[PDB]
Amino acid sequence: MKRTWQPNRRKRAKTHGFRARMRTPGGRKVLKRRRQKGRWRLTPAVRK
Amino acid sequence: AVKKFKPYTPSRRFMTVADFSEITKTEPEKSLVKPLKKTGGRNNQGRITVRFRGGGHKRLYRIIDFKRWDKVGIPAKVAAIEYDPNRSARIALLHYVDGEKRYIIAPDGLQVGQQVVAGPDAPIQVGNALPLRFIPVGTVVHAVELEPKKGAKLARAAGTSAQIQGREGDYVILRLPSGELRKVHGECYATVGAVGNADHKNIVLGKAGRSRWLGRRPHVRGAAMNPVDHPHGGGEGRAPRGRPPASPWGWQTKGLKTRKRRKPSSRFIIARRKK
RNA sequence: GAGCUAGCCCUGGCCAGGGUGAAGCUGGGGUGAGACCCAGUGGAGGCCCGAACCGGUGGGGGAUGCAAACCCCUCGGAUGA
RNA sequence: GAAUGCCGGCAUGAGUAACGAUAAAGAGGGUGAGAAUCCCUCUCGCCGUAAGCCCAAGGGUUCCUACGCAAUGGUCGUCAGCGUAGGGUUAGGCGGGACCUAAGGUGAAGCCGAAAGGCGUAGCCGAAGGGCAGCCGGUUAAUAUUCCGGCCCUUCCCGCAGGUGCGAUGGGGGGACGCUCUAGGCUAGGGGGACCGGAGCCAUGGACGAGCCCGGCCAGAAGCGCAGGGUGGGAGGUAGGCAAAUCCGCCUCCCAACAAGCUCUGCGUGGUGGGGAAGCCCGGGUGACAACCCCCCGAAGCCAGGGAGCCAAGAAAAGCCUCUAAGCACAACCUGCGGGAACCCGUACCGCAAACCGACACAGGUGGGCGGGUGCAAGAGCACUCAGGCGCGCGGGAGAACCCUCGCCAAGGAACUCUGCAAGUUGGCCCCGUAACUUCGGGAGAAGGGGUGCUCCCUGGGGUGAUGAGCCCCGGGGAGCCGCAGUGAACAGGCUCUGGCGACUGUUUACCAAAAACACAGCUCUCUGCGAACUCGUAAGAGGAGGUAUAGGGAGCGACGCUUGCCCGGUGCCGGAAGGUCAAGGGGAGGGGUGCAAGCCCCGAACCGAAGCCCCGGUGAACGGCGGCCGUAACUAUAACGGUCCUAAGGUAGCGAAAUUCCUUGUCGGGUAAGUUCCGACCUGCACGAAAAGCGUAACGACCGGAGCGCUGUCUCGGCGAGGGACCCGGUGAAAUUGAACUGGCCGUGAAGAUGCGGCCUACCCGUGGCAGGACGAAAAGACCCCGUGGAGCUUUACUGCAGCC
RNA sequence: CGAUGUCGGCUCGUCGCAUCCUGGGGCUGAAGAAGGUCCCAAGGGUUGGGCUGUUCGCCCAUUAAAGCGGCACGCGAGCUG
RNA sequence: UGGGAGAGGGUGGUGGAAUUCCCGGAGUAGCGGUGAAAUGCGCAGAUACCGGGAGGAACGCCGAUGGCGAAGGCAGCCACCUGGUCCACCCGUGACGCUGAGGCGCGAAAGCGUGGGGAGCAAACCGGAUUAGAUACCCGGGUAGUCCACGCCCUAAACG
RNA sequence: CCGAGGGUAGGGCCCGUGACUGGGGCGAAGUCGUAACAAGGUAGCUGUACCGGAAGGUGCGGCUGGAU
Ligand SMILES: [K+]
Ligand SMILES: [Mg+2]
Ligand SMILES: [Mg+2]
Ligand SMILES: [Mg+2]
Ligand SMILES: [Mg+2]
Ligand SMILES: [Mg+2]
Ligand SMILES: [Mg+2]
Ligand SMILES: [Mg+2]
Ligand SMILES: [Mg+2]
Ligand SMILES: [Mg+2]
Ligand SMILES: [Mg+2]
Ligand SMILES: [Mg+2]
Ligand SMILES: [Mg+2]
Ligand SMILES: [Mg+2]
Ligand SMILES: [Mg+2]
Ligand SMILES: [Mg+2]
Ligand SMILES: [Mg+2]
Ligand SMILES: [Mg+2]
Ligand SMILES: [Mg+2]
Ligand SMILES: [Mg+2]
Ligand SMILES: [Mg+2]
Ligand SMILES: [Mg+2]
Ligand SMILES: [Mg+2]
Ligand SMILES: [Mg+2]
Ligand SMILES: [Mg+2]
Ligand SMILES: [Mg+2]
Ligand SMILES: [Mg+2]
Ligand SMILES: [Mg+2]
Ligand SMILES: [Mg+2]
Ligand SMILES: [Mg+2]
Ligand SMILES: [Mg+2]
Ligand SMILES: [Mg+2]
Ligand SMILES: [Mg+2]
Ligand SMILES: [Mg+2]
Ligand SMILES: [Mg+2]
Ligand SMILES: [Mg+2]
Ligand SMILES: [Mg+2]
Ligand SMILES: [Mg+2]
Ligand SMILES: [Mg+2]
Ligand SMILES: [Mg+2]
Ligand SMILES: [Mg+2]
Ligand SMILES: [Mg+2]
Ligand SMILES: [Mg+2]
Ligand SMILES: [Mg+2]
Ligand SMILES: [Mg+2]
Ligand SMILES: [Mg+2]
Ligand SMILES: [Mg+2]
Ligand SMILES: [Mg+2]
Ligand SMILES: [Mg+2]
Ligand SMILES: [Mg+2]
Ligand SMILES: [Mg+2]
Ligand SMILES: [Mg+2]
Ligand SMILES: [Mg+2]
Ligand SMILES: [Mg+2]
Ligand SMILES: [Mg+2]
Ligand SMILES: [Mg+2]
Ligand SMILES: [Mg+2]
Ligand SMILES: [Mg+2]
Ligand SMILES: [Mg+2]
Ligand SMILES: [Mg+2]
Ligand SMILES: [Mg+2]
Ligand SMILES: [Mg+2]
Ligand SMILES: [Mg+2]
Ligand SMILES: [Mg+2]
Ligand SMILES: [Mg+2]
Ligand SMILES: [Mg+2]
Ligand SMILES: [Mg+2]
Ligand SMILES: [Mg+2]
Ligand SMILES: [Mg+2]
Ligand SMILES: [Mg+2]
Ligand SMILES: [Mg+2]
Ligand SMILES: [Mg+2]
Ligand SMILES: [Mg+2]
Ligand SMILES: [Mg+2]
Ligand SMILES: [Mg+2]
Ligand SMILES: [Mg+2]
Ligand SMILES: [Mg+2]
Ligand SMILES: [Mg+2]
Ligand SMILES: [Mg+2]
Ligand SMILES: [Mg+2]
Ligand SMILES: [Mg+2]
Ligand SMILES: [Mg+2]
Ligand SMILES: [Mg+2]
Ligand SMILES: [Mg+2]
Ligand SMILES: [Mg+2]
Ligand SMILES: [Mg+2]
Ligand SMILES: [Mg+2]
Ligand SMILES: [Mg+2]
Ligand SMILES: [Mg+2]
Ligand SMILES: [Mg+2]
Ligand SMILES: [Mg+2]
Ligand SMILES: [Mg+2]
Ligand SMILES: [Mg+2]
Ligand SMILES: [Mg+2]
Ligand SMILES: [Mg+2]
Ligand SMILES: [Mg+2]
Ligand SMILES: [Mg+2]
Ligand SMILES: [Mg+2]
Ligand SMILES: [Mg+2]
Ligand SMILES: [Mg+2]
Ligand SMILES: [Mg+2]
Ligand SMILES: [Mg+2]
Ligand SMILES: [Mg+2]
Ligand SMILES: [Mg+2]
Ligand SMILES: [Mg+2]
Ligand SMILES: [Mg+2]
Ligand SMILES: [Mg+2]
Ligand SMILES: [Mg+2]
Ligand SMILES: [Mg+2]
Ligand SMILES: [Mg+2]
Ligand SMILES: [Mg+2]
Ligand SMILES: [Mg+2]
Ligand SMILES: [Mg+2]
Ligand SMILES: [Mg+2]
Ligand SMILES: [Mg+2]
Ligand SMILES: [Mg+2]
Ligand SMILES: [Mg+2]
Ligand SMILES: [Mg+2]
Ligand SMILES: [Mg+2]
Ligand SMILES: [Mg+2]
Ligand SMILES: [Mg+2]
Ligand SMILES: [Mg+2]
Ligand SMILES: [Mg+2]
Ligand SMILES: [Mg+2]
Ligand SMILES: [Mg+2]
Ligand SMILES: [Mg+2]
Ligand SMILES: [Mg+2]
Ligand SMILES: [Mg+2]
Ligand SMILES: [Mg+2]
Ligand SMILES: [Mg+2]
Ligand SMILES: [Mg+2]
Ligand SMILES: [Mg+2]
Ligand SMILES: [Mg+2]
Ligand SMILES: [Mg+2]
Ligand SMILES: [Mg+2]
Ligand SMILES: [Mg+2]
Ligand SMILES: [Mg+2]
Ligand SMILES: [Mg+2]
Ligand SMILES: [Mg+2]
Ligand SMILES: [Mg+2]
Ligand SMILES: [Mg+2]
Ligand SMILES: [Mg+2]
Ligand SMILES: [Mg+2]
Ligand SMILES: [Mg+2]
Ligand SMILES: [Mg+2]
Ligand SMILES: [Mg+2]
Ligand SMILES: [Mg+2]
Ligand SMILES: [Mg+2]
Ligand SMILES: [Mg+2]
Ligand SMILES: [Mg+2]
Ligand SMILES: [Mg+2]
Ligand SMILES: [Mg+2]
Ligand SMILES: [Mg+2]
Ligand SMILES: [Mg+2]
Ligand SMILES: [Mg+2]
Ligand SMILES: [Mg+2]
Ligand SMILES: [Mg+2]
Ligand SMILES: [Mg+2]
Ligand SMILES: [Mg+2]
Ligand SMILES: [Mg+2]
Ligand SMILES: [Mg+2]
Ligand SMILES: [Mg+2]
Ligand SMILES: [Mg+2]
Ligand SMILES: [Mg+2]
Ligand SMILES: [Mg+2]
Ligand SMILES: [Mg+2]
Ligand SMILES: [Mg+2]
Ligand SMILES: [Mg+2]
Ligand SMILES: [Mg+2]
Ligand SMILES: [Mg+2]
Ligand SMILES: [Mg+2]
Ligand SMILES: [Mg+2]
Ligand SMILES: [Mg+2]
Ligand SMILES: [Mg+2]
Ligand SMILES: [Mg+2]
Ligand SMILES: [Mg+2]
Ligand SMILES: [Mg+2]
Ligand SMILES: [Mg+2]
Ligand SMILES: [Mg+2]
Ligand SMILES: [Mg+2]
Ligand SMILES: [Mg+2]
Ligand SMILES: [Mg+2]
Ligand SMILES: [Mg+2]
Ligand SMILES: [Mg+2]
Ligand SMILES: [Mg+2]
Ligand SMILES: [Mg+2]
Ligand SMILES: [Mg+2]
Ligand SMILES: [Mg+2]
Ligand SMILES: [Mg+2]
Ligand SMILES: [Mg+2]
Ligand SMILES: [Mg+2]
Ligand SMILES: [Mg+2]
Ligand SMILES: [Mg+2]
Ligand SMILES: [Mg+2]
Ligand SMILES: [Mg+2]
Ligand SMILES: [Mg+2]
Ligand SMILES: [Mg+2]
Ligand SMILES: [Mg+2]
Ligand SMILES: [Mg+2]
Ligand SMILES: [Mg+2]
Ligand SMILES: [Mg+2]
Ligand SMILES: [Mg+2]
Ligand SMILES: [Mg+2]
Ligand SMILES: [Mg+2]
Ligand SMILES: [Mg+2]
Ligand SMILES: [Mg+2]
Ligand SMILES: [Mg+2]
Ligand SMILES: [Mg+2]
Ligand SMILES: [Mg+2]
Ligand SMILES: [Mg+2]
Ligand SMILES: [Mg+2]
Ligand SMILES: [Mg+2]
Ligand SMILES: [Mg+2]
Ligand SMILES: [Mg+2]
Ligand SMILES: [Mg+2]
Ligand SMILES: [Mg+2]
Ligand SMILES: [Mg+2]
Ligand SMILES: [Mg+2]
Ligand SMILES: [Mg+2]
Ligand SMILES: [Mg+2]
Ligand SMILES: [Mg+2]
Ligand SMILES: [Mg+2]
Ligand SMILES: [Mg+2]
Ligand SMILES: [Mg+2]
Ligand SMILES: [Mg+2]
Ligand SMILES: [Mg+2]
Ligand SMILES: [Mg+2]
Ligand SMILES: [Mg+2]
Ligand SMILES: [Mg+2]
Ligand SMILES: [Mg+2]
Ligand SMILES: [Mg+2]
Ligand SMILES: [Mg+2]
Ligand SMILES: [Mg+2]
Ligand SMILES: [Mg+2]
Ligand SMILES: [Mg+2]
Ligand SMILES: [Mg+2]
Ligand SMILES: [Mg+2]
Ligand SMILES: [Mg+2]
Ligand SMILES: [Mg+2]
Ligand SMILES: [Mg+2]
Ligand SMILES: [Mg+2]
Ligand SMILES: [Mg+2]
Ligand SMILES: [Mg+2]
Ligand SMILES: [Mg+2]
Ligand SMILES: [Mg+2]
Ligand SMILES: [Mg+2]
Ligand SMILES: [Mg+2]
Ligand SMILES: [Mg+2]
Ligand SMILES: [Mg+2]
Ligand SMILES: [Mg+2]
Ligand SMILES: [Mg+2]
Ligand SMILES: [Mg+2]
Ligand SMILES: [Mg+2]
Ligand SMILES: [Mg+2]
Ligand SMILES: [Mg+2]
Ligand SMILES: [Mg+2]
Ligand SMILES: [Mg+2]
Ligand SMILES: [Mg+2]
Ligand SMILES: [Mg+2]
Ligand SMILES: [Mg+2]
Ligand SMILES: [Mg+2]
Ligand SMILES: [Mg+2]
Ligand SMILES: [Mg+2]
Ligand SMILES: [Mg+2]
Ligand SMILES: [Mg+2]
């Protein structure tokens, strides 16, 4: 049946992308946190 | 004069439709319509703040002229009478001798081809708009401003009418369509006659889907829900109210008055409605 | 976190074919005039049968499955909420 | 050494289950160390509204070629979506951007919030909507509307010519719109040809034929033809379109009007440029100077912004045209022509799937377009087939039980069973015919029946064409022929009678409930006079609603019919300018502390003092509630009648052993041979009863009862047959479980149900197919029950707060 | 209670005997036939249906008879639900 | 052809008296009701009195033993639309008549449906009293209805 | 071919009968009240509506076949 992951590049970039994170205080804390951990990727990769 | 159907479906058995006999023009005046933003009953937060709204027919909003003291003294011709899905009344298209075109709600008895006018000097004729102080006592009027220059507020629904009861100083006593006796200011405008389309009340929607067309989504009885949802929720099997009948939010709903106690307009209500 | 699901908003798209035959209109009759009757025309409907499509009624299978809800038979809706 | 411990390693089950749709395979020839599995050929089978083709999303090199086979591939592998390497994606016109707006988002102004932030007009962003210029063929191993060829077009810059009051983010027009139905004329697409072109064929009894087989086009500028769409001309006045305006709007006059004209599309033709089969021969070559014509069918597509009807009344903005404003009229615009200029991103490949979403090369899920022929009434249904694509990545045997899916069955025919569960029966079309009841629509496909193929003969009407022939489409009548059977295969209702519930079509517990539940039109009550009530928010601000009592909120009831009685003492709500209580505050009789004192400082009575409560009324489609005991009639029995106690008032009409009745399978009646169910009645209603509605009701229901007819493998009662497994052989090879095990029966005993203790009996060692009685078999630290001064949801006249409101 | 699945049916039986039938008896208020009551006896037998979930019971039609009990109210790693 | 009387009908208007309610004023201990009372109402200011407003219904005197209509029935006043009828003149037609099964229409009150309206009255209902009882008569309340529009119902001591 | 009639299916009319149920007629001396005839002690009758153990009451409109 229809499953839960229905990939969509515009949805992905508009929800989790870099600019979405920076627009709000929680998203900037995400980026600060993920930088501090040393994540190679701050944000989901989406081929756009 | 409402129209019936034969019982050739279970719903056609009872469905009644307006006769649309007064309509003379079946498309709106392009320069006078603008897109009506649908809400679904959601507010700027995105929250349902009025339950059970949405999914009705698309409509364009026709700009109605609730002032008319814009154009004091300039007569107009009644060019057409049209359908307006944003209100119960029909609307009337007016070609002014000015050359400007406007919409008013169509009073009962208005005929295409007649001419109307607005101002202190106007004939006491169906369709004319005067400051309330110049209308003789006992005249049936509609589209009444509640305050001067602020716009026609009262008696706009199909078949409604307020009647002038008498004068007191700068103020006139109107009997509103509810039966309240209010003092409206004399400089407030109003239009002679009652609103048209009186048979509007006699329409039988006939079936559920009709209400769906009008944007009315199904309405759930509190008695049908659970305690998390509504004072009347829960109970094993059916259940009486089991407490004073209440809204989803707790307050009582059989008799409890809710007009604000100290409202400054109280100095101007003479008698609350009856019936 | 509403890329699942629930509702609403904007903008598009889809619904083989067949059946029933409302109003109206036309003619005929009727009558003081009417109501009304008859025929034809007409093509209404949360109308009827049935694919697509949306479903999931009963039974059987499946049960370390093909599948963390599937398969077969059968069944509901199918211009409409 | 134990923690259902943690991490790892390795065992057991076991050479066991399985190897993923039952669409299906066989042989020959290649290659190679090695072949059921790769390549080629022939034969066979499967899909064909797809299992074929083209887009979009998502995927991201998977594409093509060479060389490879350790791992991946459920087997094998020489093969591969796998490993290594090289190659491959070409645009002014296709899509998106340098254009426009939609919801929404953002947001100069402005507003609000302890901070973070929340709003917000314009504006800006935002597409699969609007707008905008490319068709056909050829070419590569791999791209092509992109390269090439032919024929077309767009915008920008500049120049020349002609023309004009030129000029905009401003005004206006237009853009610009629904649902159903639908005309005319085309096109796409298709059928036929005794006409045109073609390599060839004559078989096995016949055919050298008006024979068989194949093919008979595509694109195209301007003109022209056909069919459509859009569109009045002129003048005078003008105060409106937030300046102006010759535009638009409004008014008057003249003319024109189903037209025409003008303009814009579609289709046809059109210089021209392409293509071109079967068969044969080795993707090609030949066919071939290929031929390219006639008739019919014909769209849901095109003309298109077409037409009619209906109510639920159907985006915006830019391009574009027009009007003027500053300005400027050496300019500028418009038209024609010429030269020049024309950027960025995508383009491979998969794409109903082995490449996307499902941990898998997973029987699941995934939006758009094309989707051929014949026959069956039609169709995208069904069967078979074209193009095209596949035989589903383990095979070979055997022909037990048993399982699954399927076929048939003597006599009986529901006797099966909780239940006809299941499976039969019926089944399309045409014709005849069709009941109670009814809201007059219906019930209705009621029920029940007859017809159905093929051949000959005669004949009626329609479309095209021409009025005819031909082709096509509906029929009618007569005579015959064959079979068990003519919707001969496939697809395609079993029916009736009678109850309960719900009016109805709808909706629901994604993944155990589809219902009588929810919803529903309709009825009532109540609130709300608009800066409404109500809702969300600290607020600003929103929704309500660009609505205004024929409207909006809340509540219950639930189409429709006939109806909905009595109780206001308690709770709620509504009304009540008296009274009673009533907090802060006012007041200050009178006290107190301290100081020598002026003073400073504390306590404080009467009295005034709101809402709330008390009190007085109203109010039931507000919360709710609607009696007991005793007696009495000329047979008896029973009480119309009476007595008395109590209540705020004592259940009305209509229903009643009921979706309610405990005693109960009540009693009587019906139906059966027999009826705890069913239907109809009676009424001592444990414990109906009137909008938590009462009693009915045509129609409707995958709802739940009862009966009958039909017909059956459900059954008496089983039998045989088919395929896929199970079994055997080659290949690959799991699992939960497991203290160790050298693991028998009885009668006893034992923590009370012993392979393990006692006594006796029985028993050579090890397997394979089977069956499930035991191993208190496995799985899940019982979900029932209790316990914990453990937790959570929910309630209220439990406690105490808070919002909100007064 | 770190689980001993719980009514009834179906299927499959097996045991007890306090015997329903069939075999053998004594007593009889046993004339015969038929029966009553008790003793011995477990070899075999012990039907089909209507009603209800039922066990049980009632009822219809038969019968030699239409027995009563145990086996975790025998039997859900055998089915049903 | 000329005239006449009339609550004949339909539509639209509109006048005053009265009752009730509401507001203001003035005012105080009762009012009301009956056979007698009680319920009820009233110091929370009633009744009685004056001014103001809202609304519905019915039209006093004229009024008659009257008039009109086929019957049911029709009564302030005004206008419009419309039926019948009588008299005069003796002008026109030339028996064109009477009745009338069926048919059709009209048809008081009550009653019914959908809207409205609602002052007074008042089935049902509640209370007070009377009474053996009193589901009545009498009293205080009181919902349909009475009124309007449309559509039904079609009855009668629809009687002379 | 027609055809008595047999069969299957569905209708219409009549007759008999049926748990139970509705009122009706009648029946020497039952129970409850007193509605009508006198102004019958609320004049009566009336069509209709609602109500009540029962006769009846009440409303609305009508008739005198109403007394004084
Ligand atoms: K329990
Ligand atoms: Mg889903
Ligand atoms: Mg999605
Ligand atoms: Mg996307
Ligand atoms: Mg997208
Ligand atoms: Mg998205
Ligand atoms: Mg983003
Ligand atoms: Mg976001
Ligand atoms: Mg921050
Ligand atoms: Mg990582
Ligand atoms: Mg790095
Ligand atoms: Mg992130
Ligand atoms: Mg009808
Ligand atoms: Mg109208
Ligand atoms: Mg506009
Ligand atoms: Mg809005
Ligand atoms: Mg916003
Ligand atoms: Mg937001
Ligand atoms: Mg709401
Ligand atoms: Mg809503
Ligand atoms: Mg409205
Ligand atoms: Mg309207
Ligand atoms: Mg005012
Ligand atoms: Mg209307
Ligand atoms: Mg309404
Ligand atoms: Mg609507
Ligand atoms: Mg609604
Ligand atoms: Mg509801
Ligand atoms: Mg409701
Ligand atoms: Mg509930
Ligand atoms: Mg519930
Ligand atoms: Mg919640
Ligand atoms: Mg609650
Ligand atoms: Mg409750
Ligand atoms: Mg409940
Ligand atoms: Mg209950
Ligand atoms: Mg419930
Ligand atoms: Mg309760
Ligand atoms: Mg409450
Ligand atoms: Mg509130
Ligand atoms: Mg009011
Ligand atoms: Mg979603
Ligand atoms: Mg459809
Ligand atoms: Mg269809
Ligand atoms: Mg027809
Ligand atoms: Mg028509
Ligand atoms: Mg037709
Ligand atoms: Mg139908
Ligand atoms: Mg339908
Ligand atoms: Mg049909
Ligand atoms: Mg589904
Ligand atoms: Mg299923
Ligand atoms: Mg079945
Ligand atoms: Mg499962
Ligand atoms: Mg399936
Ligand atoms: Mg199927
Ligand atoms: Mg259907
Ligand atoms: Mg539609
Ligand atoms: Mg230890
Ligand atoms: Mg361990
Ligand atoms: Mg473990
Ligand atoms: Mg542990
Ligand atoms: Mg571990
Ligand atoms: Mg390990
Ligand atoms: Mg290691
Ligand atoms: Mg290991
Ligand atoms: Mg092993
Ligand atoms: Mg084994
Ligand atoms: Mg396995
Ligand atoms: Mg498997
Ligand atoms: Mg299959
Ligand atoms: Mg197949
Ligand atoms: Mg072979
Ligand atoms: Mg082979
Ligand atoms: Mg090799
Ligand atoms: Mg091989
Ligand atoms: Mg090999
Ligand atoms: Mg193979
Ligand atoms: Mg090959
Ligand atoms: Mg061969
Ligand atoms: Mg096909
Ligand atoms: Mg390998
Ligand atoms: Mg290898
Ligand atoms: Mg290998
Ligand atoms: Mg290697
Ligand atoms: Mg492998
Ligand atoms: Mg695999
Ligand atoms: Mg490539
Ligand atoms: Mg190009
Ligand atoms: Mg540029
Ligand atoms: Mg933009
Ligand atoms: Mg804050
Ligand atoms: Mg954006
Ligand atoms: Mg954009
Ligand atoms: Mg776009
Ligand atoms: Mg383009
Ligand atoms: Mg082109
Ligand atoms: Mg090359
Ligand atoms: Mg438009
Ligand atoms: Mg528009
Ligand atoms: Mg659009
Ligand atoms: Mg519509
Ligand atoms: Mg063409
Ligand atoms: Mg064809
Ligand atoms: Mg003109
Ligand atoms: Mg001007
Ligand atoms: Mg076009
Ligand atoms: Mg050649
Ligand atoms: Mg289409
Ligand atoms: Mg369609
Ligand atoms: Mg079009
Ligand atoms: Mg806009
Ligand atoms: Mg110059
Ligand atoms: Mg020009
Ligand atoms: Mg650029
Ligand atoms: Mg490409
Ligand atoms: Mg592809
Ligand atoms: Mg699929
Ligand atoms: Mg597709
Ligand atoms: Mg693939
Ligand atoms: Mg596979
Ligand atoms: Mg798959
Ligand atoms: Mg097609
Ligand atoms: Mg073909
Ligand atoms: Mg067919
Ligand atoms: Mg296969
Ligand atoms: Mg396979
Ligand atoms: Mg397949
Ligand atoms: Mg074997
Ligand atoms: Mg199969
Ligand atoms: Mg067969
Ligand atoms: Mg045979
Ligand atoms: Mg048989
Ligand atoms: Mg039978
Ligand atoms: Mg039979
Ligand atoms: Mg049976
Ligand atoms: Mg049954
Ligand atoms: Mg069942
Ligand atoms: Mg069958
Ligand atoms: Mg069939
Ligand atoms: Mg019948
Ligand atoms: Mg019938
Ligand atoms: Mg019936
Ligand atoms: Mg009928
Ligand atoms: Mg028929
Ligand atoms: Mg039939
Ligand atoms: Mg025949
Ligand atoms: Mg034949
Ligand atoms: Mg034969
Ligand atoms: Mg069928
Ligand atoms: Mg029937
Ligand atoms: Mg239901
Ligand atoms: Mg239903
Ligand atoms: Mg019901
Ligand atoms: Mg009903
Ligand atoms: Mg319903
Ligand atoms: Mg439906
Ligand atoms: Mg479920
Ligand atoms: Mg569930
Ligand atoms: Mg679940
Ligand atoms: Mg299920
Ligand atoms: Mg259902
Ligand atoms: Mg529900
Ligand atoms: Mg409901
Ligand atoms: Mg109702
Ligand atoms: Mg809130
Ligand atoms: Mg708040
Ligand atoms: Mg708004
Ligand atoms: Mg509401
Ligand atoms: Mg309900
Ligand atoms: Mg009470
Ligand atoms: Mg009270
Ligand atoms: Mg109370
Ligand atoms: Mg209480
Ligand atoms: Mg107070
Ligand atoms: Mg109580
Ligand atoms: Mg009653
Ligand atoms: Mg009973
Ligand atoms: Mg019942
Ligand atoms: Mg029940
Ligand atoms: Mg009960
Ligand atoms: Mg019982
Ligand atoms: Mg019982
Ligand atoms: Mg019984
Ligand atoms: Mg019987
Ligand atoms: Mg019964
Ligand atoms: Mg009894
Ligand atoms: Mg209730
Ligand atoms: Mg209840
Ligand atoms: Mg109730
Ligand atoms: Mg009825
Ligand atoms: Mg019913
Ligand atoms: Mg019914
Ligand atoms: Mg249903
Ligand atoms: Mg159902
Ligand atoms: Mg049956
Ligand atoms: Mg069998
Ligand atoms: Mg076999
Ligand atoms: Mg062997
Ligand atoms: Mg092996
Ligand atoms: Mg392997
Ligand atoms: Mg050991
Ligand atoms: Mg050992
Ligand atoms: Mg052993
Ligand atoms: Mg042993
Ligand atoms: Mg023991
Ligand atoms: Mg033992
Ligand atoms: Mg042993
Ligand atoms: Mg031992
Ligand atoms: Mg020992
Ligand atoms: Mg031993
Ligand atoms: Mg032994
Ligand atoms: Mg073996
Ligand atoms: Mg074995
Ligand atoms: Mg075992
Ligand atoms: Mg077992
Ligand atoms: Mg065991
Ligand atoms: Mg154990
Ligand atoms: Mg065990
Ligand atoms: Mg066991
Ligand atoms: Mg488990
Ligand atoms: Mg634990
Ligand atoms: Mg435990
Ligand atoms: Mg547990
Ligand atoms: Mg316990
Ligand atoms: Mg304890
Ligand atoms: Mg405690
Ligand atoms: Mg404790
Ligand atoms: Mg606790
Ligand atoms: Mg808690
Ligand atoms: Mg707080
Ligand atoms: Mg336990
Ligand atoms: Mg364990
Ligand atoms: Mg366990
Ligand atoms: Mg247990
Ligand atoms: Mg059995
Ligand atoms: Mg004897
Ligand atoms: Mg024996
Ligand atoms: Mg039994
Ligand atoms: Mg038992
Ligand atoms: Mg029993
Ligand atoms: Mg015997
Ligand atoms: Mg036993
Ligand atoms: Mg046990
Ligand atoms: Mg026991
Ligand atoms: Mg027991
Ligand atoms: Mg089981
Ligand atoms: Mg069992
Ligand atoms: Mg077990
Ligand atoms: Mg069950
Ligand atoms: Mg007093
Ligand atoms: Mg005083
Ligand atoms: Mg009033
Ligand atoms: Mg004469
Ligand atoms: Mg009448
Ligand atoms: Mg009394
Ligand atoms: Mg007395
Ligand atoms: Mg008289
Ligand atoms: Mg015979
Ligand atoms: Mg006596
Ligand atoms: Mg007597
Ligand atoms: Mg008397
Ligand atoms: Mg008396
Ligand atoms: Mg009675
Ligand atoms: Mg009375």
